[PDB]
Amino acid sequence: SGPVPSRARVYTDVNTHRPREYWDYESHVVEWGNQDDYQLVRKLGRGKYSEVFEAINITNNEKVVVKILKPVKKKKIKREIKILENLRGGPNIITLADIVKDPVSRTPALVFEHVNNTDFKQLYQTLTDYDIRFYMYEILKALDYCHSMGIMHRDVKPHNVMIDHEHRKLRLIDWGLAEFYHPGQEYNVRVASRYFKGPELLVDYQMYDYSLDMWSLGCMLASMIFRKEPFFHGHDNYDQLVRIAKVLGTEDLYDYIDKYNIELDPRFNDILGRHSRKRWERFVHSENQHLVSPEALDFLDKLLRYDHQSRLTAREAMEHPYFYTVVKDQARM
Ligand SMILES: Brc1cc2nn[nH]c2cc1Br
Ligand SMILES: Brc1cc2nn[nH]c2cc1Br
Ligand SMILES: [Cl-]
Repeated sequence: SGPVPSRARVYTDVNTHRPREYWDYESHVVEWGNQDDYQLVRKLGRGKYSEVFEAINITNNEKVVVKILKPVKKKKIKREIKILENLRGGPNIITLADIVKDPVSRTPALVFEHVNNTDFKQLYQTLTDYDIRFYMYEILKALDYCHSMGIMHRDVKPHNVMIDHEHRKLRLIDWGLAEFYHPGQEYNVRVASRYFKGPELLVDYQMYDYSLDMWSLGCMLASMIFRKEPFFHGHDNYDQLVRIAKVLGTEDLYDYIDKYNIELDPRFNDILGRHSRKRWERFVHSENQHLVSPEALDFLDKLLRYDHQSRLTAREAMEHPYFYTVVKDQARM
């Protein structure tokens, strides 16, 4: 008949057990601050869909980052605000410091803790084996945390991971696509950037969960250990699934379609073809062999699964052998 329902393996009912006000972001009332407490210093390079600035809080001379919320549904604005407030103080989550409106313009803006504008994309193709493990483990802290708090990020990519490499600090940013997980809810599949979209988004399976973020993490990991940016390099959303099909194989893809009774968009009929599941060794060469190990491949393999239920949870990922020396070293500090 229709698609078969799905529920998250972990943290399934955490928002149900909360008070209504925790997740019911439409009912949130914002005390809007005054943007004249802040003065914009300079525009930060964040691509074409960004109004992000370094600024100075003139009450205490403290550096901050300001994000002007581009015209968008008021629904989205309260959602990002409520998520950031709910996650405030969590491991490697960017800290929302203030919420303000321009007196004249009335345009809302978010004020964050200062970070340097050095994202993971700029660093992540030049890391040692150890540093890939270290920063992957730091990202997993943020993901396990937000998932445990009933929230999925939905836009996990190198550009949304801010790194202070000198201080070995990491912050997960841009919660503008993040959503509260509710069992049985059918979500918008037009989320994330093409190269990091999970198969669920690509085949239009709407009843997804936290596991979406773990596919994204998998693409990031593959990119780093194989030095291939992006790992799945599609021309468009349809070809994106074909790129994945050529690595993961068509057998697991079609079993996944059958398991959830997904109605596959007719454009896929000719382009998917028939492909074996490729061994990861295929991608290893002399310029990346130092980043690739049995532990890394075993870990990667357990992230990049068509079936969202089969993927490691963030906490399961953190327990993998790949991270043992990171866990050991962390206990010593
Ligand atoms: Br300060 C400040 C000045 C602005 N001009 N336009 N948007 C703005 C936001 C802030 Br915060
Ligand atoms: Br830099 C920076 C960029 C962001 N985009 N969305 N939230 C953000 C927070 C910081 Br801090
Ligand atoms: Cl949405």
